[PDB]
Amino acid sequence: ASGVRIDPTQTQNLGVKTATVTRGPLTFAQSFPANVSYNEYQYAIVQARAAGFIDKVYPLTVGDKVQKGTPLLDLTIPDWVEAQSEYLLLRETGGTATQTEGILERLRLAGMPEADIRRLIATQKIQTRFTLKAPIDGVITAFDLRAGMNIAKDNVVAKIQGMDPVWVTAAIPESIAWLVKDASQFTLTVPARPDKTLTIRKWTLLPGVDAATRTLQLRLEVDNADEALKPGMNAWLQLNTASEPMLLIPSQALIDTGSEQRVITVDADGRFVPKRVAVFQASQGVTALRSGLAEGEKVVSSGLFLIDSEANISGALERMRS
Amino acid sequence: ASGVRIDPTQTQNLGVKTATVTRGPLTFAQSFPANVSYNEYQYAIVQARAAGFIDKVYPLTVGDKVQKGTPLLDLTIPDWVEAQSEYLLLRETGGTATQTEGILERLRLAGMPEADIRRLIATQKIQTRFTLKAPIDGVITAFDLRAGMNIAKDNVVAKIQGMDPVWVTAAIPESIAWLVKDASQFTLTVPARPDKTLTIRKWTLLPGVDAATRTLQLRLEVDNADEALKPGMNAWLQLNTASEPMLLIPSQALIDTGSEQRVITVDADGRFVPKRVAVFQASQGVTALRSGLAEGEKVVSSGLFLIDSEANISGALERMRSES
Amino acid sequence: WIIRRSVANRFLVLMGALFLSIWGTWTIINTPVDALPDLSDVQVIIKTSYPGQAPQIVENQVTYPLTTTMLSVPGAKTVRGFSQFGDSYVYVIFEDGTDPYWARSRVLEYLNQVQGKLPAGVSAELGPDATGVGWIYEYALVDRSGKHDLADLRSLQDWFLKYELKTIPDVAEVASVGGVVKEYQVVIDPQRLAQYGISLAEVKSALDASNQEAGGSSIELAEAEYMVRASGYLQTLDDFNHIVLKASENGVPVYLRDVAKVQIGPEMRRGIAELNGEGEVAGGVVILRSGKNAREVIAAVKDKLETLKSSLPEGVEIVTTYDRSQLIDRAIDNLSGKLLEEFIVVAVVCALFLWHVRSALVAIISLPLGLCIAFIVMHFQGLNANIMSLGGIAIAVGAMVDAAIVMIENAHKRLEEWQHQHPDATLDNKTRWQVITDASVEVGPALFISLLIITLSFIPIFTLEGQEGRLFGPLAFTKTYAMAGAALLAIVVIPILMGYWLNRFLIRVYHPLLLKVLHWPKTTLLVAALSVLTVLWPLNKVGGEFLPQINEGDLLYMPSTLPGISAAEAASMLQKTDKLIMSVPEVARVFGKTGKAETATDSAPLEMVETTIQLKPQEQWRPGMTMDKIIEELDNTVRLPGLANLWVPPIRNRIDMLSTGIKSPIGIKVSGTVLADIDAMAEQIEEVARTVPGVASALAERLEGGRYINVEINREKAARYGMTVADVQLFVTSAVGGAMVGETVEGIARYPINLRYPQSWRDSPQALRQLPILTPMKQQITLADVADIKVSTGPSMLKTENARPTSWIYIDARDRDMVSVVHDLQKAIAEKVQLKPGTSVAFSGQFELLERANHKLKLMVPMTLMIIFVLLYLAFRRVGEALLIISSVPFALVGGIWLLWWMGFHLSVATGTGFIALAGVAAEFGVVMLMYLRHAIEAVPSLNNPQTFSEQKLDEALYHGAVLRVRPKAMTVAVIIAGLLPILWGTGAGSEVMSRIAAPMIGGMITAPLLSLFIIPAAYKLMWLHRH
Ligand SMILES: [Cu+2]
Repeated sequence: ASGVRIDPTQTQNLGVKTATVTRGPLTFAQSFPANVSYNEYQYAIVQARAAGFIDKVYPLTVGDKVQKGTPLLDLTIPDWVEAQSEYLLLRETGGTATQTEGILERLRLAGMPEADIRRLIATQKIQTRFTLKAPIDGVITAFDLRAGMNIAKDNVVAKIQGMDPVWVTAAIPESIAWLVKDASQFTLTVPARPDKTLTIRKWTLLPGVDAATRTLQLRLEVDNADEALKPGMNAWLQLNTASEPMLLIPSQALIDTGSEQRVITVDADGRFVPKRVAVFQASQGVTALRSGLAEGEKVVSSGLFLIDSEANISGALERMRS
Repeated sequence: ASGVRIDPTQTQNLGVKTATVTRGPLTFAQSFPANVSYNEYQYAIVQARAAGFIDKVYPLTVGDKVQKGTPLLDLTIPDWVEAQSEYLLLRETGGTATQTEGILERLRLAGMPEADIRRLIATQKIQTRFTLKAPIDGVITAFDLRAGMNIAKDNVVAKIQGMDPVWVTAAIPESIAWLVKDASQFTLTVPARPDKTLTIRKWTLLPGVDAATRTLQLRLEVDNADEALKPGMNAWLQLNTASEPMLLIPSQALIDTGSEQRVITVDADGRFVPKRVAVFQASQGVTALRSGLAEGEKVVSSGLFLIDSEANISGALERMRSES
Repeated sequence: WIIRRSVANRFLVLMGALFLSIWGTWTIINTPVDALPDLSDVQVIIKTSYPGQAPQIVENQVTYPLTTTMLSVPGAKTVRGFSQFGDSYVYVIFEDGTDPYWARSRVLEYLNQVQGKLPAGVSAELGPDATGVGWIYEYALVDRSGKHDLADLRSLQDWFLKYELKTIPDVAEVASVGGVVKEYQVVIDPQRLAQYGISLAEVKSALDASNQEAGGSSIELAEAEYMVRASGYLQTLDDFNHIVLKASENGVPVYLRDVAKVQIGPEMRRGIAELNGEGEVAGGVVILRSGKNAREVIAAVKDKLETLKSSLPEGVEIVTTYDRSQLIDRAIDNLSGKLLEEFIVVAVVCALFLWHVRSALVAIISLPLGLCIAFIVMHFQGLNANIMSLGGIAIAVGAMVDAAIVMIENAHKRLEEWQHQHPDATLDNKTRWQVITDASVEVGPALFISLLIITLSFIPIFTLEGQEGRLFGPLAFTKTYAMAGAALLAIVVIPILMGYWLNRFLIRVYHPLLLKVLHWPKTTLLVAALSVLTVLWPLNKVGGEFLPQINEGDLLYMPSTLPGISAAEAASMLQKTDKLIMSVPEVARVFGKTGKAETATDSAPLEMVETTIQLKPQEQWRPGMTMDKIIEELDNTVRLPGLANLWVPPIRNRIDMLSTGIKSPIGIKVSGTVLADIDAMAEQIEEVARTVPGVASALAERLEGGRYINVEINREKAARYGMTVADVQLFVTSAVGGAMVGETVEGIARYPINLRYPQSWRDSPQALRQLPILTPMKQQITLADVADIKVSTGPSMLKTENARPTSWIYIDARDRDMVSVVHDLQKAIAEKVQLKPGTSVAFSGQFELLERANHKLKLMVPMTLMIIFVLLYLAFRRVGEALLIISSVPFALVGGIWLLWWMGFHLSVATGTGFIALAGVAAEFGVVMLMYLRHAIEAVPSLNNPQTFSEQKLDEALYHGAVLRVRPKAMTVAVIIAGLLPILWGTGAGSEVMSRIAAPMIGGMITAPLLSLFIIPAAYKLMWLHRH
């Protein structure tokens, strides 16, 4: 029947590894996977203005590099013939100077190219054979018409997309959307060219992220005169930066359950006192806190005070206060 | 005399802690994964009013964001000329206002956009070249018309989807179905933005379940004016749900041996006495009993085990069972 | 006989004892030393880890088929069994004398033919060379500066200290205890697994291919060999984070960091260590090889530490919690001091009876040589210097001089005659030569044979089988060694040494009651037998104990509790208890322990606790505080509800466990083939045991108080989602359980890696029912969709002994004597508790050890009486003669009992020994008493009796024999009682057992002579009349 008493609360006086809450920046240094692709502001799908049949198709195919003016194929279009006569008649009989502009404008609405109309007025002869040329410099990513065939207005004779201001798009993890939004500069580096590495200062963060790989999409243009960076190449987008100053604590200091993150703080006496905190996000073994601690508080950097197997965190933390 | 006596100086050393029995509903808590996706009521699919060909295609591809008004392309539509030149010549030979209106009507319900018609009357000039612009603020998710092409009715020049009142759909496993009730409380968080506290405008529990996943779909409309919630983002939805008012005790205070469940009642004098209770449910650190106690009663939670042991060894437990 | 060929060897026999002393002074200094004769039984354990699998399935498959393939092993005494959670302990104890290493190599081949009849993932790990008793040194690692933590300390212990120590010879194993093993914890988000469309199985698989190296052979450059090494070791947290789980054609991958957080945390804590109730710490126990020197190793350890005390990280100090070297010192630095008592006391006492300085010197040089011969023999033999080996060289010191003086005495008076017949002023070297030899011859036969008596009448002790034979065995050897040494030397040197070099006022108090004893001699014999019966009564009161409760400086505290307790709670319970123990001002350190230490020697559950209690120097205790009075405040101060606490000695317990397995002195085994029955029988006996007059603790560990949350998988429900029983279980083991999936390779070290959901998902049964599961078909379900989860009660620790289930009841009595409680229990149990069919009940512990010794002692008394019968018959040749001495020894036995009662001692194997040796000394007195009487008949006055009768002549031959003994007797019964007197009073480190074994003799050495001074004489004048 001893009236002798004892402190029931858990105790640790044989030394504790402590750290202090510091306001500072979260430092980042990552390498995003990126790809090189065609400039989609340099697109061109060449279709005929009216059906006909292919007379001749120039030596060309998918994967070939064409420049503006490069002939694609020759076709016979007999849709504008009836009207071209109607015009040439107005010349043999000196029709009105506006009766002519009429037939000549219904002819351009008919689809007949502005240049093919001029070759009408100049030769004063009906036009049946036409040649379609590449509208822009680029790569032939499609070529659906060959010799011996016919042609319709839905058919595509050439899908030509360029690449001088070549495109590169990087996939940034959803996680740092809060950071990359206010980024300064990335450093582009492509494995295919160790000399084509350069700093990127202007880019555009797309409003949508990929689902398969939950990643933000960041697209940027690059000068590619020498045709060095070819579309289909891998590339890397480097990001070295630091966040706005936040409350920082060692990562091993945060005891997080599935729904309860918190840290055990050593007070002025040295007594263990668990506090609830709210974590913003971690980086490089140090997590930042949104709210819960003061700038300078002491906190033990160890989740190593509760047996992994099953130290029911709620219960185990409660054994430290009374 | 049911129960068991224990020297207070031992219980004090054990650091015994006790909790008081209360009554009320049990707040259910559970977290489900959800997807940030486009608002399907902000859905625009621009199609040509009539056939023609593309003259101009503005800097714009699938993936870009367009504000309501952004020019998409320029096309020449000839279908409306015959009816226009017929209107302009009647304007010359001053026809009746009814003879005129009737022509601007055959124009209207034949395709030509009202705006381009208002432009016909204001300039008395035949309209041939047209500019198609984004009908709403949103993101471009489809773009099938590039320069050098012909455009058709069935062609889609631009599918524009909005995301301001952005949607977030959470997936709840079918068996759980019951947990989501009308009064349920929801709270969102998106990993991409730990600094953004979201505001749920309204929510709906769709009428059918996704067979592909066997989950009910729970749709949330969330204020997104700053555009921090990009479609595709992961989003965690945590719900709370009140239950039927039940007797409420801490969970560390309840013992279950698979054939009976009980808690150790602390008497008025201090005599620890075990009592059989019937559990109804439990969640988030607290269990709810269907019966076995009465509000006010104290119940041990710290040092429970040893005290139950002492209460077991002293035959108090075998007494509790044989008395009822 | 041989004394004739002695004097002739006057020369080189002298140097034969000179080189014997200088060589006996060398062997003595360099003799090994321990506290006791190693009393541990030879054992070989088999620890197995059958991960996950519940207790029952662990028993049936991995444990049971082992105890049955071990029981039938050559020389196996008994085989005990332990089936805990994920752990299998097979204990194989062998019979006495069975070569340890033989038994080992036997267990190995048996383990080869059963390595097949066992589960696929199981490997029978062979235990260490040592046992639990091999626990010598214990220490805890503490850092008050805070620079280091439990994780860093354990690592320091496992990968530095453990290695700097194991290389110390005679050390079998350095086990770590407590602390924290850093574990790479990959906590997976059930939700992100759905969001990223990656399954648990996929994770584990990916991880299992991101942590190894590869050899690309060699390549020849510049006629040189270039080795192609491929990296790939998992050595950074990032390396964990960037583990590839899934990659698109785009080249955009999905890393492990996308569905999990990689955090460093504690592993499953096996055991827990707490110091002075103010800190949890890590430490290590040093375990000593089976039969190697316990002290020799501790020293090599200390100096090994002082070498490391500099290379330790600034802040780490090694507090010591158990040092067996200290008990060794306090044991040997006591038996030595007590050999100085009897030495200087017997020499001085024989100096007050012998006036001559050179006469005493002869009986004095009888010890230094009797010493040497005892040592140089033990070295050959193979005996170290322990309390029970010196206790033999201490219990015997009294008769060593009794061999020298009884010879000298006969020469002191045999020289007083030559002076009274011859002149007094003429004597030479040859005339001083003859006198001493004649005297030595007349006492030659009697003594040598009676010392051959004391060492053969005592021989029967060797037959003591097992632990006690291991204890008093050395004492038996040492007593015989020094006796036979002081007997064979007394006929080779003693006579020559003595040749080279108020007795009134007792002879006046003796013969008045001697001549009175010749008043109808018959009657005096009867009243002597009557006194023997009055001296028989004291027996009833004295208690019974297997052995005196030896007191070591420290003591273990194990408090038993119900089976279910949780690790965290047991750790809490532990520290709480420590603070209480540290509250008492006699204890200096408290080293608490729950669970086990990294060694197959320790198979303790976290529910069971053993704390080592160091006590301040015995000279610092409060005023009238005793060891027993200390424990009273301990068992009264340290006590929590639902907890029964037992206090024992450290060493004693590790041996109490190796012989039986019971922690407490008193224990009851209830074996059965149905757990529900034996558990029913263990509780009843638990209730009756706590109403016994002198019990403090009574708790019988249950055999099925374990709690279960079982996930009864539904095959049909699971098939719905295309899941196999296996596929569902993966979540039970790794998602819900902390199942280990691998381990990092960090230099010489190694740390585990594991997958798991955050705790919140596996918080409770409710939680497990809503356990998120991403099916093969990317469907999202909960665990309860394919299974029912039910809580239930079942086996907690399937314990077996001889392949038969059993429960142990731990009883703690310490205010009464053992034999009293054990009997009062046999009465209490066998009357109120009606046995059920297949249930057996039998006591064990130290009582089972008393019934093995008492069956030996009772079949050891007749034979010691038959040998005494033949030694009296060989030296006297007379039947009635031998008979009379055989009937006289009982009087000596009887007198030794009163001293036990007075001293308050108990009946032990220690006391039992004292009486067998006492009887050997009684018959030693009985004969040297008769030779004076029988040779009083060889004289002429008594030669007149056979020719013609004389009532006067017969009384004078007896009166002369009485005087012929009062001088010898006064010396014999002096040096003995006075020499044994010092080592009688309790106080002393280890003296606890050396007095229990001394009192029988001393008490009997008073009434043996005092009585056999009148008995034997008044029976030789009553036996001489018959034939006439
Ligand atoms: Cu034990």
